[PDB]
Amino acid sequence: DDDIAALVVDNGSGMCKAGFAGDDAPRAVFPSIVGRPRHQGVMVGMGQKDSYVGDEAQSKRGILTLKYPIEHGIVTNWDDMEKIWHHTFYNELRVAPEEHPVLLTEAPLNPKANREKMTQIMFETFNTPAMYVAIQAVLSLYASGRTTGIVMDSGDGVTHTVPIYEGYALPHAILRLDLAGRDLTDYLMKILTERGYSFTTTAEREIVRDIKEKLCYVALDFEQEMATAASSSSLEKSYELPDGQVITIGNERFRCPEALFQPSFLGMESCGIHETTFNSIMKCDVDIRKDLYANTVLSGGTTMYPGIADRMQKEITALAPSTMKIKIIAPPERKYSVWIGGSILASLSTFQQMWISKQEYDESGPSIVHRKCF
Amino acid sequence: DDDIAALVVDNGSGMCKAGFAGDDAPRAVFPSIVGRPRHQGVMVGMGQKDSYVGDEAQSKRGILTLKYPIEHGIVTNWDDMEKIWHHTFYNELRVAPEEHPVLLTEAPLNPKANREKMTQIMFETFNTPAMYVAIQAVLSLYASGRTTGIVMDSGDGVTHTVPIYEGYALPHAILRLDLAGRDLTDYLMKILTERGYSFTTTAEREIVRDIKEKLCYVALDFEQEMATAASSSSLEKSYELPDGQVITIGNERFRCPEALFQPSFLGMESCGIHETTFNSIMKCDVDIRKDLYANTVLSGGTTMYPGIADRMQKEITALAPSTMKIKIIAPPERKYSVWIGGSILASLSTFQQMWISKQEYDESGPSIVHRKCF
Amino acid sequence: HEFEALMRMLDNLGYRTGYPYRYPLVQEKTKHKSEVEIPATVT
Amino acid sequence: EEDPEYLRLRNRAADLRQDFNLMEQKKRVTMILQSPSFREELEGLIQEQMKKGN
Amino acid sequence: ENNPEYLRERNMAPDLRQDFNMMEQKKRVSMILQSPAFCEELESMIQEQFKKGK
Ligand SMILES: Nc1ncnc2c1ncn2[C@@H]1O[C@H](COP(=O)(O)OP(=O)(O)O)[C@@H](O)[C@H]1O
Ligand SMILES: Nc1ncnc2c1ncn2[C@@H]1O[C@H](COP(=O)(O)OP(=O)(O)O)[C@@H](O)[C@H]1O
Repeated sequence: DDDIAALVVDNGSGMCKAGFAGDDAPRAVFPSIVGRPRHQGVMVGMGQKDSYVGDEAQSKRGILTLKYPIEHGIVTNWDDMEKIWHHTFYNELRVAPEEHPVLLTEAPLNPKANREKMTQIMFETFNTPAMYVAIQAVLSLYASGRTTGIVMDSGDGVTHTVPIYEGYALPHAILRLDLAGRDLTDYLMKILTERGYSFTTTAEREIVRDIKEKLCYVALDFEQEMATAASSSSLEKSYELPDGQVITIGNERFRCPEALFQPSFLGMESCGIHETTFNSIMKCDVDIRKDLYANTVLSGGTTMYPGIADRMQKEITALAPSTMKIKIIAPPERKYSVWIGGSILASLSTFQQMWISKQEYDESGPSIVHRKCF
Repeated sequence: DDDIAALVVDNGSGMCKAGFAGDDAPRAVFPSIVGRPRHQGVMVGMGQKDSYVGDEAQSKRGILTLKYPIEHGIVTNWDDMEKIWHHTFYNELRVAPEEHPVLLTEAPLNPKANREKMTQIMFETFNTPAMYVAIQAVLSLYASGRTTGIVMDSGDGVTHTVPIYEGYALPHAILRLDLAGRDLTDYLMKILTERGYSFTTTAEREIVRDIKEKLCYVALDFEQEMATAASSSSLEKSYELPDGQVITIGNERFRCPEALFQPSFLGMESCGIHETTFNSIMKCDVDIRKDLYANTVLSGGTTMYPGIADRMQKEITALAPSTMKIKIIAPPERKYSVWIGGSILASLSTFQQMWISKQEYDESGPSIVHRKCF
Repeated sequence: HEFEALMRMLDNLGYRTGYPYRYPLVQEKTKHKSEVEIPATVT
Repeated sequence: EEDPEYLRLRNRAADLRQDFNLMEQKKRVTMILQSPSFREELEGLIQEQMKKGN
Repeated sequence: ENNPEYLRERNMAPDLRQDFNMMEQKKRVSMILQSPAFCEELESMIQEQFKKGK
């Protein structure tokens, strides 16, 4: 408070998290949604607004069309993005952006112009003194405590695995897959139609996402678990809807996350995450693979399915040579780990040299971010 | 001889060519792909085969998973090669294999078991009377009208440079390098993802390959050309996708082939093609250096990029000694030349002693090809 | 000791020497435990 | 009540509180920061990205 | 207009057709065989290379 502390903002497709530099915990975590009313409103003299933003939007789900501003990790509606950032700065943190620097995170492989846009609407409108952009998955490795290893980050919008050697990333070995939690929610909604239950609107998609977060797990063996569900009815759970109805999902608990390992269910050509990180390792040099097998770190919201670590280790050990040792690293707070890495990066004294000055931006236009940020 | 002409079959890594000896043009050139269906077929009476081979497979790209039987110049699916040979003999040419001799081409350096397997397949199942195996790079020089010179070959499998001295292939100075057209297509995807265009399935790889074939050129000077492309938009051109969308390739046109000269873009630690040719000439004796610098022939599919000739001449001049006779001889038909050389070699009367009879194979097993053909 | 070291280095050239070692050589990288590093936590 | 702290406790769900307590107990940022060797090793590493970038 | 000679022609990709036209005009194989000296020279090359073989 005596000195200006930077703002660490982690912004993915699913939720937005914001906090102060050097803090243990982010101050605000809220879904990245902008809702607009659809029904006729006749109640004059009481509270109506033309648009709802943040957790207030998810509170009044029954009278809105929920609309995600970030699609597959790419910003597609910039006005809603500015509204999200305004609600982040003023409603939640309640600090003006002009006093403090801000730090943003972004996907590894992306359209170029997005970064330019993230520059232009951050200096021109919010009048920040300085900012910086960092790759999301590097911060997971920084927060885990390791300078060398391969990290998979599978958020709600995009999945990507990057190998980092001696704290300094390799661009040619970066693998990006467009398969994340939202596609899993859509697949779960599609396969829940076969039992009779129907979910079609946006609030129903939020309810289905809640069902997925509550009752899903990854089977160690798909065939054995499927035969087990074919034998008895011990794999049945009952979830109570906000209407008051009770549904019994049963067999679908381990079929929804299995699309992560077998993307042929969705019809996509690309194969599962385990062989994806195997190919990412194989694209690197032979000498560094020994450190890469022993330092595999999982991160992101989708990687919080129960039993994901054992299945991942078994598959990647089946793919790996027999003489090599496999170690998976699953932090218990992996869902926030990227933000934690940001808090590490905003506290280093050398990082004061990294900041893009406002004068430098005014001199060089919005293209300063490619040469300044790596 | 007079009654029957030997079949000239060139098995390139990307394309397959076939024709009759003594003829100017091959009768059938088709892609070397095999596709399997990926979706359930519900139309009962329209007729669906188990797998599609060649041009029929490439017509229906949207419903198939295309697989290449030849990978990096090494066969990885032998029954798939049986399928491609069956399609070549019976469908494209409509001639029986048991009534004509066949001619096969091969990479200069291949494993012994590969030659043994080709001979065993060609005699055991097709029951061809006579066959012969030739080095791919040697026949290009015969098509050139030359007997002494250095041959640079680059296909979809691998790029290699050999010296030839009155028809003798020096085994020590043959150099190999893994910069093929497929890697350039993959790098074209990797640089196209910057603009915002995403291609991920094996069907779109043919679209990216067509973009590479139609809209690319080699910069004479890279550093000046990047500044030229940044200054103005006169280098940008538009391509029209099969679904009707229009893309603007722009800067990347001279960035796709530049991986040939600087392999550090792809992450490979090897040297460029010019250094490979220079080192290949450096490994030979002094006496033949003068007629290797004064005689260079380019061949292969990759070597038809516009402006590759002048760039190659300049880069090999920069490494050659002073006042040295340097000339590059690139025929316009440089990636049909292997079939032309094969037909030329099969046309001669003193070539008829090269044929391996069925009795010779039956006596000496599949290992006779190495003793008969050195 | 000197002849043993010479046989060791000659063996590292790729030379096959029939000399057996009275004191054999052990090569271990070892590892320093760091409290900042998160445990592997696999079962 | 009208106090924003009471509404802050009123609004947010149980799992957010669970995560906040879980990653407040371990204090990962403090463990990375006040430990000298790792902190000043990243100090140096960021120094060479400055050296290496331009 | 039902014979297969029509059929492959419209199943030709255009560039392959044009390459056929160009190398049809070019006639490399005929020139190499018609030239006496280079023909009998390469005959000698392959003959005594075979003689060196066995
Ligand atoms: N405990 C959990 N169990 C299963 N899935 C979860 C869990 N928590 C989050 N998810 C999934 O992960 C998504 C959130 O991912 P997140 O890491 O917040 O994305 P980002 O942080 O990149 O925006 C949610 O949409 C949800 O589908
Ligand atoms: N007209 C062209 N322009 C640019 N590139 C081409 C052209 N024709 C072929 N190629 C490239 O050459 C490759 C085919 O090489 P090919 O000659 O089939 O190799 P091989 O020597 O193994 O037969 C294709 O991948 C394509 O990218």
